[PDB]
Amino acid sequence: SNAVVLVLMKSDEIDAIIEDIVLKGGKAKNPSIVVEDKAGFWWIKADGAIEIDAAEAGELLGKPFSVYDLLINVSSTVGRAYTLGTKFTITSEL
Repeated sequence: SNAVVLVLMKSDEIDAIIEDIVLKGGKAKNPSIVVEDKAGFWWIKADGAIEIDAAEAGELLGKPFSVYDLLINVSSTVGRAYTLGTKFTITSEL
């Protein structure tokens, strides 16, 4: 039902940034966003439109990382993920 989640493979640093970056950000237009962290798994869940990228994975291995990383981390693609050459995004309604 609309509900959509964003899932990454980071964690740790997120609960910190999700908090100072999303806690409030997901508190304005966002009704209430959850923040999951699994030692190398940044799983966040929102009820609108969440953003996500893969460039970082490139600075890490610097190869298909853009996607090989989005594919392994976007596993929670639920509402698919519109890509943007360098960054993609997962949402629900059009």
